[PDB]
Amino acid sequence: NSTAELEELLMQRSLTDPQLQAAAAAAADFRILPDATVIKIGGQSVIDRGRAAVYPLVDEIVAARKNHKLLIGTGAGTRARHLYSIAAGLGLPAGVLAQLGSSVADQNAAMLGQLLAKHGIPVVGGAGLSAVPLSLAEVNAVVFSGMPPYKLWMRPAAEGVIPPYRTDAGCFLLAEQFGCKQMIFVKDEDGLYTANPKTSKDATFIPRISVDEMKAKGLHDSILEFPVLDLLQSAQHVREVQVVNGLVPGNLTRALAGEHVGTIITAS
Amino acid sequence: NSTAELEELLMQRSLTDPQLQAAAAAAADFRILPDATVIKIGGQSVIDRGRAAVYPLVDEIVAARKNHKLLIGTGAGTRARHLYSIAAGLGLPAGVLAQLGSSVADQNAAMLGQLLAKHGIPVVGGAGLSAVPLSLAEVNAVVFSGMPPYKLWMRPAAEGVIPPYRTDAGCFLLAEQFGCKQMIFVKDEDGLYTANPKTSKDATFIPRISVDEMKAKGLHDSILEFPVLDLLQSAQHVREVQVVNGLVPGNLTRALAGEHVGTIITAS
Amino acid sequence: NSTAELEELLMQRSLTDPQLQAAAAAAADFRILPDATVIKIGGQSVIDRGRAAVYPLVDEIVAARKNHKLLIGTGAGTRARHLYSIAAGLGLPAGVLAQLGSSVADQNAAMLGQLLAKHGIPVVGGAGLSAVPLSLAEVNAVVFSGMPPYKLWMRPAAEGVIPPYRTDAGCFLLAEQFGCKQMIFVKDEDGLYTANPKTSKDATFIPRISVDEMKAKGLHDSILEFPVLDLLQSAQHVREVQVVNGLVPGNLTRALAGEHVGTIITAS
Amino acid sequence: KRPIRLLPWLQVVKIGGRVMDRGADAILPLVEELRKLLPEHRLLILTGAGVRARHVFSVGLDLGLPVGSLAPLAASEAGQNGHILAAMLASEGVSYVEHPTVADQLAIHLSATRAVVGSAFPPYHHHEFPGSRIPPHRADTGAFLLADAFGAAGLTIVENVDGIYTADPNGPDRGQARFLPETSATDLAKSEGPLPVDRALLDVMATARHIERVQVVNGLVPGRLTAALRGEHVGTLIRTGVRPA
Amino acid sequence: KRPIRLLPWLQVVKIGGRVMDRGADAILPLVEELRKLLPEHRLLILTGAGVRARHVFSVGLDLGLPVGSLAPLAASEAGQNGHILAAMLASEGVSYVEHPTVADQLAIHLSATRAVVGSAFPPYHHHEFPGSRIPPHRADTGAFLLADAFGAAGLTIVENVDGIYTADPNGPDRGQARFLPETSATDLAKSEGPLPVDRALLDVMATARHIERVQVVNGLVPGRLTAALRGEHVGTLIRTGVRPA
Amino acid sequence: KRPIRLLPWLQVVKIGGRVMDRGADAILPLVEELRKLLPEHRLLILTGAGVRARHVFSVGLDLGLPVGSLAPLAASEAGQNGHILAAMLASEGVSYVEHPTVADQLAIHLSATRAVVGSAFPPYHHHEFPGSRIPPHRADTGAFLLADAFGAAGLTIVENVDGIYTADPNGPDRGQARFLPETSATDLAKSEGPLPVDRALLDVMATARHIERVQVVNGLVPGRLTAALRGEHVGTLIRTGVRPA
Ligand SMILES: Nc1ncnc2c1ncn2[C@@H]1O[C@H](COP(=O)(O)OP(=O)(O)OP(=O)(O)O)[C@@H](O)[C@H]1O
Ligand SMILES: Nc1ncnc2c1ncn2[C@@H]1O[C@H](COP(=O)(O)OP(=O)(O)OP(=O)(O)O)[C@@H](O)[C@H]1O
Ligand SMILES: Nc1ncnc2c1ncn2[C@@H]1O[C@H](COP(=O)(O)OP(=O)(O)OP(=O)(O)O)[C@@H](O)[C@H]1O
Ligand SMILES: Nc1ncnc2c1ncn2[C@@H]1O[C@H](COP(=O)(O)OP(=O)(O)OP(=O)(O)O)[C@@H](O)[C@H]1O
Ligand SMILES: Nc1ncnc2c1ncn2[C@@H]1O[C@H](COP(=O)(O)OP(=O)(O)OP(=O)(O)O)[C@@H](O)[C@H]1O
Ligand SMILES: Nc1ncnc2c1ncn2[C@@H]1O[C@H](COP(=O)(O)OP(=O)(O)OP(=O)(O)O)[C@@H](O)[C@H]1O
Ligand code: MOO
Ligand code: MOO
Ligand code: MOO
Ligand SMILES: [Mn+2]
Ligand SMILES: [Mn+2]
Ligand SMILES: [Mn+2]
Repeated sequence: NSTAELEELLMQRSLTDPQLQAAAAAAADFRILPDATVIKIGGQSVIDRGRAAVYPLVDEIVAARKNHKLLIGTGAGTRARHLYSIAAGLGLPAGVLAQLGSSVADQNAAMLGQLLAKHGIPVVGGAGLSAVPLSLAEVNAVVFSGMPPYKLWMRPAAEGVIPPYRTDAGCFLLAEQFGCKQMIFVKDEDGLYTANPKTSKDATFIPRISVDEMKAKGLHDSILEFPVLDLLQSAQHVREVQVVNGLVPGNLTRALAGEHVGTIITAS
Repeated sequence: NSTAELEELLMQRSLTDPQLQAAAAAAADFRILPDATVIKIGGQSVIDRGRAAVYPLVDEIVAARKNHKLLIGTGAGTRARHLYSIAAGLGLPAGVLAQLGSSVADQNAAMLGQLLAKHGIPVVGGAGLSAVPLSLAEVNAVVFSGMPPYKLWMRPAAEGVIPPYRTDAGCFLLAEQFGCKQMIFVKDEDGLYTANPKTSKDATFIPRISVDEMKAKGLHDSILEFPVLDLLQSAQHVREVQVVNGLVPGNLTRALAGEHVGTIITAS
Repeated sequence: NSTAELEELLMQRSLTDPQLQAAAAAAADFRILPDATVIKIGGQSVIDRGRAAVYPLVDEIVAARKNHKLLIGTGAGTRARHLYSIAAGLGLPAGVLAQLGSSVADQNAAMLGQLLAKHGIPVVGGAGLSAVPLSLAEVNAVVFSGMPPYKLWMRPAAEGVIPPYRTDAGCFLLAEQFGCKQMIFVKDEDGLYTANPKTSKDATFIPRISVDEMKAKGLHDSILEFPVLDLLQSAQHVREVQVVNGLVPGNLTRALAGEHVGTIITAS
Repeated sequence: KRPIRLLPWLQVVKIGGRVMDRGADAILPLVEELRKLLPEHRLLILTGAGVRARHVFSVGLDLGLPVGSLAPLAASEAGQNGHILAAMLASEGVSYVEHPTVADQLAIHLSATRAVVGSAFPPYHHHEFPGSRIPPHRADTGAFLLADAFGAAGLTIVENVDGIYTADPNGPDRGQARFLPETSATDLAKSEGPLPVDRALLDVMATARHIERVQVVNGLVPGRLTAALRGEHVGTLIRTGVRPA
Repeated sequence: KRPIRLLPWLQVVKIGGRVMDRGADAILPLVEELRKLLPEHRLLILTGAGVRARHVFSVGLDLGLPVGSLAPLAASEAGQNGHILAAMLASEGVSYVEHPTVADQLAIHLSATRAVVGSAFPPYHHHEFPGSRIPPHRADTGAFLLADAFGAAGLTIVENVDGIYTADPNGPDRGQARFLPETSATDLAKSEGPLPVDRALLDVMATARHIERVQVVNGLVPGRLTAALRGEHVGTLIRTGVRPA
Repeated sequence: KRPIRLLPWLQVVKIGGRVMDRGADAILPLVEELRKLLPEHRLLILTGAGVRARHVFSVGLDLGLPVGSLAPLAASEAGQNGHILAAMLASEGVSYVEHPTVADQLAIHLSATRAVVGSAFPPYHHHEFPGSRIPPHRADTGAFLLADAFGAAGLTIVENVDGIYTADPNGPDRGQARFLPETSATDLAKSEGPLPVDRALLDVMATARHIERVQVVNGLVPGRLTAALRGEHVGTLIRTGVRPA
């Protein structure tokens, strides 16, 4: 291979041409924000719970940004589910629901960001880079809304009109495309179990699992949006994620320090 | 009271329900930017006067931001009065005049901001948070246009079409809603007098007065927009304001240092 | 002269009145960003060449911003020429081509900015001040797209529909209107020659020349957009520019250190 | 004299957020009724917020957020209701339009199409007034400010109840709730107790320049909106205290 | 050959900022005349800046600000004049449209409605040319650049005087001011002394591709704008030096 | 049941970026054909990217940039093609409209005018999917997602070839390339080798809810687009696997 040979294919072939696809795969790999960690703060699992859940996490974010560059995305939660229910009952398609869900994630970003504003941490747009480089260099953290910007172009699921790519996917894709070193989902359970811990008595905790093993156990749609698991298997930069309980004081701090709290889900 | 009882009312009652209103009043009180001071630089009283008035205040802003976090709002002034006169003579309503006045306050923000740009201080949008948290953390000051964003939804006054909520109100409301520690109006008189000092020979200076006492003396519409006085009586966070003469060198600096120059107007 | 006499003319005369024009010329002269240097990174000459050209310049930008405040504008290059060719062949006017060229300069700004993001340097809008004051104060550099914002209001050239004011002009005008101390064009030749070095065997290098001398030698449209030469003769703040070869390692660094690499073109 | 009417031929219709909250069962008949009204009137349809704003108030108040933070959080829910309602009318040429567009470009949009949808909340944002911890200038208030500023031919408020009662007809004192066919804003402002309309609506009615009457009608009864837009008395009439020139 | 005409059926009308400065006495008759012209022409109405830009120039120059700072400060006043004028025509379906909309979406807006209003200043912003401390590319210049880029059927400049004179007819040499019924841009560019149109207008006329004539007419005389849009000679004709294909 | 159709009367036409790349020789006849179609159909015309995106891919990949960086860089070129094409139709009332406008305000824009132009790329931006270093959701994919989300009457893909062949008809195996008058998306997805349409188009066809067939026709042959919009078979029909209610 060579740059000339890749450029030749790029000019002469369809982008669908497997030979072109293979030459592009040999391109160098630049990480835009390699020292940053993406964190998702759950909507239903954290922010919807109010002060008791959010205030300790604000304290951890403030302590953590002294030693860690953080991109903090927000989930949507119960107001998005209400909107999805209204719109789905009207027959509206996934692309319309996607925009509704994004405004709820935006609301949660604004609430979290206002609690962090006196520490210098801004709310920034989620579609891309925006004020991220400057803020990460100065105050070491930004807050963004976790919904992907697909709007009416959202890919529908195989069944139903609920957008399949929501705030887990949004936060994951930004970690992946910025080449961040780490992706932490902050939810309301210690991690993955063999069954839903809220509706199962005897679920067993799983410290570490691959995507393939998850699928072989029926856990494809459990604590993470199942589409995120497939995105993870295709990822170039973020080949594992960590799921932790944001309701446990210090859990985020300890996860950022490299402690294996929660569940590590690996692409392979 | 309790969170459950407030949430019950919030779901079941109209927001107009006095019982709901009373439970919401018991909610905790978060100050978003408690260490910041909001300063209004008058349009007619300062910026319209050009270099002799503006340049000393630029120097004070630059010196002050070493020890003080500043949100610096601009007034509108004589160009807004011209626009109000044209539009009022055409029969246009207060909501239309409001948008015209905002562009003049925007012009003044841009002029002030360009004099401060080499010191790192940006002009930011006034409707809310924008680049404020990051800038306040780094360069300790921002410039914004002081007009409220009500546009066509501006509440009209009881009489006439002049918008009653202009740049005094805009700056005050931001101080109030961000929970800032201090609100300083920078005008062209030493403070409040018992009469208009420009058109009265024997006006007496008033160092300190409450809103109620002002109303009992006919001073409801004097050095401050009278609507601001009523906003002040309803405020949660900013329960007094200070009016100082920006044409006196060092007056802003001394006011920020806690010196009682000018007039302190108290909500009660 | 006096401020009163200027204000009188400003109110009473047409702005075309030579007496008004002469009084305005006596106004004080404020430099908004006097300590900053504007650098143009060529589109065709640098960024279109990919990694071998861009990566060393990224390294120089990163090293240089420790001692120098930098506004880094991007050129457009071969994709703009393709767009100009399509649109010109359709009979479209210069104002339409101007907008097409700006999107290519925007693409180049985004690519350069993503390589600089981990160093804290943002991409900012080019029409004016935007996030420039804050970024220059903190991370000492910003990236912007070099195309002027004239869009459909672009002045056409005397002949043809190619916009005459492109990214050399855009970067120059920002240096001029911000009153920056220095303007460096980063291209792919050591400087100005007596003929086009790519198509002439015996071209002689010119270390220093005035605009008038350039015109007397037929070099009006050579390494710089000829309109830029006329803008330079009318400039208030930037009365010379330096053209350097960005493909020579360290050339930008040495130019910023005051070394006379390349060609210095003087207004007079 | 009073300011001119900018859009004298305009009819403004405010749809309650709690009407939208009922889903298809309420929205489909309302959309069918709106479709039939498109050839009869030039409509600005403005949606309120409903229950989702109560949830974000619950979270925001638990976090301690001030009233200027809660106001845009609530307004977002009225905007979402507007996008939903507009999507249902898209095949009739109806779209949601943003606040700046409503403020400066409504005339051209109503020249292009028969109706547009927008948010009934006004853009007070963090410049909401202090005093109550609940944002005072809500959907009824924003819709009226707009209708009166435009000098529109009317404002009709579409509710999930027949109109205003002397008590909350779904509340603890439901049994003594008497329907009010007609009232004045000044009388309502003197009453204590809940209303189906913002208290701030009565305040902006006192300074109004054009709109003399606002009718609150039950959008859950097909045909009442249509009748109300022809001036027929099918709900509660609120006299603003504007009088004709 | 020359570039195609994008909007060959368009009439562009530039309203002087100083005409707007006269208030209702000048604006009401002009609005009535514009209303009558809406069914006759497809109009892009562009407003200049007037006296408020002189004030901001006075402040800005006293602060030392460069010409790239003063240009958007002046343009803001033309935009305010445009919002005022559009508000007066709102009941006819006319709205103000922003510069990006004029640049990229004018065709659809003039399909929705008969006329739109925009700012006559071009968006040169901080990329205004150096040389003079007064922004050179002002309202006449922006209006002409747009009209010629669109290949519009004409550009008519609506002034507070009958046209161009040999001296300022409101100035110190008023007594020797002779009216010029017709002139060429090249002749005007050779003259020294004030004009009622930007000097840069003459420069962009020299590189123009479509507009052959621009008439300056007195908007304070009802009917002159109407006559000028039909090509009747009621003010000063400026020949641009474009010649037909 | 399946979601409602938002704009059932809409025809979506995707113009290949490589068709635009041919310049006036291809664009002028296509513009003339589009002009004739304006009174027959309500058109959303969406442009792809073409060769300029290949250049920015070459530069971006040489710089090491990830696929989420390359996606908006390519989308920019489809937007430029859309501005060019819209400029050619401006005199018919056609303008380019931005993605947010397409997403939320298409109904009102198609009420104002007969057709609008937009970018066929979807706004995936830095949220493009990983896996390939080439952005997968390109112009065909975005156009189909939009057409199916709207429930449009059809999507027609306008190519620089007659349709889909069994091999690249301009490639090294051109000699064995057989034309496919009709195919299913599932069959195409099983084939390896190049196609004239995005592979991701076949994926979004599998989850489609409304569009049953998409025809790929040669825009270099005048009249094929017109015939295709009437359902005549003049290129390759792709069955999506949607079946009627
Ligand atoms: N096998 C499992 N292990 C752990 N949790 C599970 C499992 N299966 C289901 N869950 C449930 O999934 C939930 C996490 O998804 P949830 O949507 O609540 O998170 P979220 O990030 O807050 O979503 P959003 O942010 O969109 O509101 C947990 O609260 C848990 O009850
Ligand atoms: N009793 C009083 N005491 C002091 N000043 C008074 C009194 N009554 C009236 N004034 C006048 O009010 C003026 C302050 O209002 P003014 O509008 O000038 O301030 P501003 O903030 O510059 O307004 P803007 O910023 O909107 O231009 C003072 O210049 C003063 O002449
Ligand atoms: N007399 C001359 N001396 C030096 N270079 C010349 C001369 N005449 C022509 N040139 C050519 O001009 C080129 C510089 O212009 P070019 O457009 O390549 O720069 P650019 O800034 O990359 O443009 P853009 O940024 O718009 O792509 C040089 O590569 C050189 O070949
Ligand atoms: N005096 C009253 N008369 C009638 N209804 C009342 C009264 N007081 C309270 N209500 C209650 O107000 C309810 C309507 O609620 P509300 O006004 O909050 O909804 P909405 O107007 O749909 O919402 P939004 O203001 O977000 O548009 C009625 O169903 C009724 O229960
Ligand atoms: N040679 C001239 N012929 C006619 N008028 C002149 C001449 N020289 C100066 N003027 C003056 O120009 C005035 C018009 O002023 P000007 O052109 O600044 O206003 P405008 O066009 O309304 O403003 P804007 O450029 O902001 O739209 C006339 O009233 C006249 O006094
Ligand atoms: N199986 C195939 N059948 C037909 N054409 C093919 C096939 N495989 C490759 N091609 C090539 O694809 C070319 C069309 O290229 P492509 O699809 O990239 O352009 P486009 O659709 O105009 O661009 P864009 O996707 O940016 O809109 C055809 O000219 C042909 O050479
Ligand atoms: O929001 Mo729009 O301005 O339909 O033309
Ligand atoms: O500004 Mo608009 O784009 O009336 O549809
Ligand atoms: O983009 Mo527009 O919204 O033509 O009215
Ligand atoms: Mn109500
Ligand atoms: Mn003039
Ligand atoms: Mn193709």
